[PDB]
Amino acid sequence: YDRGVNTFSPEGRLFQVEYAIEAIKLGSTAIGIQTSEGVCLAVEKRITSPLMEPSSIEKIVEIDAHIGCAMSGLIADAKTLIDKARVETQNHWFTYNETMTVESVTQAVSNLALQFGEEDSRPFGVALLFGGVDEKGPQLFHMDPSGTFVQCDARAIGSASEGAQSSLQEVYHKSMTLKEAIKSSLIILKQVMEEKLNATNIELATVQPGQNFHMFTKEELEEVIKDI
Amino acid sequence: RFSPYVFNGGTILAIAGEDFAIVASDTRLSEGFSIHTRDSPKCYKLTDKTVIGCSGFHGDCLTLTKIIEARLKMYKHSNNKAMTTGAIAAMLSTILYSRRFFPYYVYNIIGGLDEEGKGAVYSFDPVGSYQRDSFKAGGSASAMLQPLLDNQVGFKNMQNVEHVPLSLDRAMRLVKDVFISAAERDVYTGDALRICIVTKEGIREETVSLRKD
Amino acid sequence: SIMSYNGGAVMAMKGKNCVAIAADRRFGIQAQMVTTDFQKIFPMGDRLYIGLAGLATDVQTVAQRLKFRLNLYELKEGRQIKPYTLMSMVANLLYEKRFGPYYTEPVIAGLDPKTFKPFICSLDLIGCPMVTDDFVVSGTCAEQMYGMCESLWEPNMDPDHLFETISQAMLNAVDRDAVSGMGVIVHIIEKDKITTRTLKARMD
Amino acid sequence: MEYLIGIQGPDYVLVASDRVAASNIVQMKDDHDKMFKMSEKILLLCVGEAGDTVQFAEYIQKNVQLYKMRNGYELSPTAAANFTRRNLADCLRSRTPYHVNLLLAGYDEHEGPALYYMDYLAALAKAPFAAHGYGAFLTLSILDRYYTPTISRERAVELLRKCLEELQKRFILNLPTFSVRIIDKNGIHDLDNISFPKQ
Amino acid sequence: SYDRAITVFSPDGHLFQVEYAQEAVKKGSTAVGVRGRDIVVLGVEKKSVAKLQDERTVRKICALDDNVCMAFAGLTADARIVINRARVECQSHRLTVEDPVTVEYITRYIASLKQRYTQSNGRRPFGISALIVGFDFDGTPRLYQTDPSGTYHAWKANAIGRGAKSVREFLEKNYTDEAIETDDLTIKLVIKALLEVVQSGGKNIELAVMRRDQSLKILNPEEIEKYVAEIEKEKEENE
Amino acid sequence: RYDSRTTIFSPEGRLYQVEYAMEAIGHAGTCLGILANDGVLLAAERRNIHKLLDEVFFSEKIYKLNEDMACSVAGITSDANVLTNELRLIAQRYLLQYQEPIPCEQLVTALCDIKQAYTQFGGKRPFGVSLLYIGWDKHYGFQLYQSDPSGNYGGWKATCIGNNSAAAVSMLKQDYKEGEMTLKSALALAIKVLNKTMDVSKLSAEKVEIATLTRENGKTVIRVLKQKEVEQLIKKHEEEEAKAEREK
Amino acid sequence: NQYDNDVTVWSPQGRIHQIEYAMEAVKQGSATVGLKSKTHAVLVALKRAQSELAAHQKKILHVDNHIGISIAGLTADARLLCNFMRQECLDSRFVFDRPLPVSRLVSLIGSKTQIPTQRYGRRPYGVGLLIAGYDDMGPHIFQTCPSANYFDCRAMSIGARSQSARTYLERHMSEFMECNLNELVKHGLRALRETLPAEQDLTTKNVSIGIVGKDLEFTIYDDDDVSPFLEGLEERPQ
Amino acid sequence: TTTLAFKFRHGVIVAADSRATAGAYIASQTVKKVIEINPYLLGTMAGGAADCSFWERLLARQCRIYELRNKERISVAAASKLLANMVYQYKGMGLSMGTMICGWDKRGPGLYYVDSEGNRISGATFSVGSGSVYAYGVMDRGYSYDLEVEQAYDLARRAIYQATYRDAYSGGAVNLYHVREDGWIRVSSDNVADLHEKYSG
Repeated sequence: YDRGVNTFSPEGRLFQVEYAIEAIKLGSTAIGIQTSEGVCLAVEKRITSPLMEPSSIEKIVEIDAHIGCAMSGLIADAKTLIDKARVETQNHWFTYNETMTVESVTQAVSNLALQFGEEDSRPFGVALLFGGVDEKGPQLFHMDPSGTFVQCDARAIGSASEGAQSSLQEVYHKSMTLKEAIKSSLIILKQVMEEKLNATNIELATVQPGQNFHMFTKEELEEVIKDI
Repeated sequence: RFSPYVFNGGTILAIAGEDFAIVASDTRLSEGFSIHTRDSPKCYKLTDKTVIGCSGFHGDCLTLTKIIEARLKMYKHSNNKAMTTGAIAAMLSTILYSRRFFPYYVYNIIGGLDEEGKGAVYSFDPVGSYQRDSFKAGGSASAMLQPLLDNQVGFKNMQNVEHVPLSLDRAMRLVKDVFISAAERDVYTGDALRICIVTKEGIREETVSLRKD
Repeated sequence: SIMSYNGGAVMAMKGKNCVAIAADRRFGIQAQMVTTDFQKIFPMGDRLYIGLAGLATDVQTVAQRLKFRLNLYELKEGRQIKPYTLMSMVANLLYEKRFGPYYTEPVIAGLDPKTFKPFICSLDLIGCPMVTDDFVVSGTCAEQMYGMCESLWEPNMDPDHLFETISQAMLNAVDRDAVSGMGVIVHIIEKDKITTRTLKARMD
Repeated sequence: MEYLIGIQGPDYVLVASDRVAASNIVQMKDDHDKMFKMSEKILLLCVGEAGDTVQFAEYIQKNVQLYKMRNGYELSPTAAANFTRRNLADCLRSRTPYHVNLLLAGYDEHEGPALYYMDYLAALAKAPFAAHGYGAFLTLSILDRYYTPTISRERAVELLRKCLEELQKRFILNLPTFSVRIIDKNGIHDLDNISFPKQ
Repeated sequence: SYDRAITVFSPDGHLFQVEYAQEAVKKGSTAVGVRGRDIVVLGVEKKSVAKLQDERTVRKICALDDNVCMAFAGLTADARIVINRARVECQSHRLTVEDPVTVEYITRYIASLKQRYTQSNGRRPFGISALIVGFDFDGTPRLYQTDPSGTYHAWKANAIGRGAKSVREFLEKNYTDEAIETDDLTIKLVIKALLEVVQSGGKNIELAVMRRDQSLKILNPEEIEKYVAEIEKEKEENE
Repeated sequence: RYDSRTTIFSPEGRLYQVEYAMEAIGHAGTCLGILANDGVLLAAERRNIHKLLDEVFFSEKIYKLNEDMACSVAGITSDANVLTNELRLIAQRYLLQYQEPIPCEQLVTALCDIKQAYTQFGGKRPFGVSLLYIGWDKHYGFQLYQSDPSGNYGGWKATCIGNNSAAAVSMLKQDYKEGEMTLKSALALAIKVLNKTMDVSKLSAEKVEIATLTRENGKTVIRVLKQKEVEQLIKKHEEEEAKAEREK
Repeated sequence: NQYDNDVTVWSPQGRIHQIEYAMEAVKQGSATVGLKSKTHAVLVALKRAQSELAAHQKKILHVDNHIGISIAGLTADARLLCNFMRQECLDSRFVFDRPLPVSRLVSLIGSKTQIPTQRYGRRPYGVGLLIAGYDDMGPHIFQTCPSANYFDCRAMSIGARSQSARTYLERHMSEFMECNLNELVKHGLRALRETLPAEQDLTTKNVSIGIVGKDLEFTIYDDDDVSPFLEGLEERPQ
Repeated sequence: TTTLAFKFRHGVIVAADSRATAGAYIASQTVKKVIEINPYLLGTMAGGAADCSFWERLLARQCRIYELRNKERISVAAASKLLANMVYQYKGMGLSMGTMICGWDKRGPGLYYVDSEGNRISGATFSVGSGSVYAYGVMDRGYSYDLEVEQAYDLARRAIYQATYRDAYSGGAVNLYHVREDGWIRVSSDNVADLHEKYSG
């Protein structure tokens, strides 16, 4: 009874979506931290080849001009979720002349991830981190293949997910600043990855209230790493 | 043969204040050369900061009011907040265009407060184009009210007169004077005057009688 | 009318052991000609032709749709088509557009594939078959073509006099018409051979 | 309203059109092009409604190029011309009829040069010369007067210049400039533009 | 154990039927491709004519539009559907939007068409991998690649087919950060890369280049034999 | 195992249902086409020639399809009649569209895209039919093509069928000609190849079939040549055996 | 064990096991308690944290101005029934211009959940809805189940270890009809504190209380306004 | 209603009036007839209020998704083509739309003209509206490709004033935008009665 999305267990449960949570584990790590000054975000690349072009590997995509994103797990299912998440923020501005809030973005995203066998296919294999600054300030959210949606203050997913969480709960507090949280985030990264941390293994993305631009760092990232 | 449209009359007035908004209308419902009732106001409290007025064909006014009130609830449980004044005017333009080739025979004016606490008046057409104005007058007596408010509110065609902003008490007596002069020459206007005042403390109402002929 | 938009005239005539068919050459809009080489007679197998007249769109359209169905018929069956069978095929094609009809009137002329027996018929714009024994005509100048064929036709005619009768019938009737002319081509077929001749007509 | 011309030679096709994009009194554009390179030996001229000219002729333009890329070789001018007639007649008894007038100009390696005429009711023709518009009336009898089936490409340009001066004289519309192409065994060559000092 | 379905997961989160489609790519002939300064180049190996057939119907290199190429692997049947479909999209894009088609746009169409073709049951996925090379998007040379899972991706030098691991390891020690100008030098890089063929017969290489402005230029087995001669001229310095 | 529907793939990794269909054609008839300048030919074999049949059609393996093309057939007869009625219906759709005959390659790819499409959509068998192609066009002249159950194809100059007559391909290379490819030089090659592969000796005329296609005055006649002139073609080859033993 | 695969397959004992397994998904979720007086119906739920610093998952959600529901079970079937719930509430406002009677809305749910418990191709809805409402005849407390049965009741507790909450409700149900909201709410949240392990306490950050009244619209209080309700309480007798 | 647009060496000039009527009744005098599509594109309003308002807002909905999917701005010829295909599907049903598309491109300036009938043409100078024919003559008498920036501001401001003088359906204020290489910039907005004291004096 463990090969069907249309079949329960004697105890609970699935037994199909539980296997979809396991598909996240073989991804790459990603850390996002919510701070009152804004939301920073970090990820690991895992570049395989030197001939492999680096900017064709995306981990941070721009959903909107005040909302970033992060992903892990299956790359093939991720590009489907990013597509409508750009469209649903665009349909909302067309009919309301306003920016869709960061919480209500994922409401539209979770409404299709819970449609895998509930029409009249398989569940997805990708967890997502959504950071953005809406009218309620900076926000940071998190979802899963099971459509379970929640708000987090600082979250780390992918591979090395549980090992990051124990060290990440140690140093977080409410009165952080943005420039403190950036250098606090990649102390965790060089302790959980196996290669030496340089300017080519990672990439950053921030968002601020008055600086809704710049969900990327372009070789100012070299300044942060050299002062670790 | 069957014809689907008829004219019912009505007159709607809105004035955007500095920190307020006043929406006024008559309560006479007529058709042809008969009076259906003398008590049918055109004011509709959408939210605690937004009042809409609907003139024209009365069957479309009852339909379009209930569609907007449904979508207010559909916005809220999807977003955990209420709509703004400008969000309703953006939503209404898509609803009016959605029946482009069978149009609503409704003239619409939305007045209320913005997110800064100031007045805002949006005027409409039966197909769905809009703009933000300071004062508009829609309905059957629309031509009898726009030139007078250009003199008093807009200070047009005046010389050696300072531009003092309109206070709340001065705006009340300007509304009470234009409907007395309009009910004399227009036949689709009279029998009452419902006035709604939208401020930061809620929505007040006030009724002034007119001539009953 | 719609039939009078481009003009045309198609005549067929039955002989003793042979059959002849003729048409005009003028192509043009209502009063302005365009060219003098517009084909209106199409071969559908050996010793069996078809002529079309009416709106110039439906002339080129039906002649391609009928060719579409003929080649699929002559491959499922190794035989050729009988002249009665083609008349039932065309009447099916016109009746499918009962309320969207093609604006043409076909004329079918040919011999039997086994014997020497000739066959002539004509159809309406919705597919009413009509077989005769002397002649069939179609086009805009129809009434002039009845006046020539009722007086000149003889029952049993050699291919010499049959050519001379259909020549004088086409020349004297189309010259009375205004929107038809600019050359007449004549096909005369028999058991042994097929003869095609063009006539010296008025080019005005 | 606008003008086309179709002078056919023994080994060449001489075509020309006008360059006017007027709007009901005014002349908004005086360098408009009505010439569509379908392939390396086939042109396309289109005269008709406002939107029906661009929408249909580009549907043919981006469908002959599909045949070139998929089969490795090029359509003949006869088969390309007899495909355009198929699309009007199929889309004639429907809610969206296309109201355009065409003439096709192509060269073949086996058949030589060719010209085809097209009505707005999808009627093909094979003409030694053709024209369209209101100016087709005043000019084709001049071209009917001096035409020779064995004519050089230099006399055809001179015959084209005779054909356009009477359109400058007794035709009410302005029509100042006229772009000219030529098609031969080498391809489409662009001749010089034709303009008129009137007085 | 459990695979036999494209919708089921493993107990450790895998799609084995998707992973088995990549195993069918490794039965194909190798094809490499690099980008350069102006001239892009791609070559294929393992022609192996069989003495009694015409060789113009076994072609592995085709053009989708006037300024984009294609090289593939896998099985020949599934490539013909993807090629014929991509010719329609790179032509219907030009009709809806009057620009020429960028090299990035056509690879997202091939990947997304292979994406939805993996999701539904009773639809066997494509067992091909493709190389899209085009210096089309405003004078900029690019090359991408595909995958049977449906992931379009960009490299700077690529190898596929039966023996891609040796060639991709070869090019990492060979593709200089010094950009290969004097583009016959860049063509000689591919012939040196294709020199590590499965048998290296010399006359089984079909290199096709593009100078980013003209059309496709299929090389003849006399110009390519001249480039094979100068590769042996540089090999004389070992003694 | 992995002998389910055509979906799925096997591990390591291939398609077992396609391989089962491509081996089924070896236990079928025998067809071959040969090289020819200014012509092309086909040759087939009459199976089960029992004396209580009529043969009212007098053409069983060969189906003339457009006007200047025909085809052989090899495989499941239930799927054979589906493809030939489909393939004739392709060529008339092209002719209605352009008023020009189909140029002998994209007719083949039109079928091969249909034959492929039953290998990816479930749940269907693939077509268990391979067949040949002969034809003439404006661009390349006389041509030969070889269909497969997988939808793969390929041009040829001489080819045949497998496990029945796969040894004939070795004979076609050993007795190969190039240039000297007249029709009479090729018909003598055809009766020699069918002599060894058809294991019944002395090659009675009622067991074979020969169809040709030439180019005459721009008409491209198609000949299914009758049994009377098969006789004088066989006895010519029987005479050449008695002439060849003079070296012994 | 071969009968334990589909919803369609009956058993030789006459019990479909797939419906019997969807009851087990209700016991995975946390406990929640609903009750009512003559005038006021209050349902109280219990939040559960995911991590040490993520937000707690919400349980009580607003539906209409006179209807609010709780939740226990799958979150996939939760919002799927909510979107069906909100659509039916505004159709009676648009057509009849009246609010729905609460007793006939739940009959639409039992017709909704009956089809995927009989036809093959869709699992039953694993869900534990508690419903409070106001028709013209006073308050109501309803529960549902994945066997598509709906039970009218005056007090109910469902979820994890909710049997100990039921024992508190049975020996205090005589007191519920008369007392008002200052103790009726804290009659209810004295029942939640037996569904807890005996070492931690019901804090302000892990509980939600929703009140709908005869003259009161349905209002959700959480994490800031629970402090006027948690005042005036005794501890557990440890 | 009177709009015009012309391109020159230093970009594109856009100008329009602000009067919208209803039969013989003037509705307003402050109608913004130049719709700001993007920070790098501009669109006009000429014929039909909601028809030019809806479909250009739908075009602005489409150009943003094209920027996100391809990490690059849309070209000027692309956006005018997408607008032409959306309106052509409603041909004959009774739309009215005569807008213009302006913006800088990688090829330089950009100026296209889109009708509701289906005319998509490029060009250098255009003038659309009921009083458009009064604006062609005064513009072309002073038009040059090598005009100065302050000279081009005075030419378009003059041309709207002469159009609102003769036409009855044109008046209000005179808006004026300037398309630079980086993006458009609002120049000014002047009343007609203020220009009458300036020009006649």
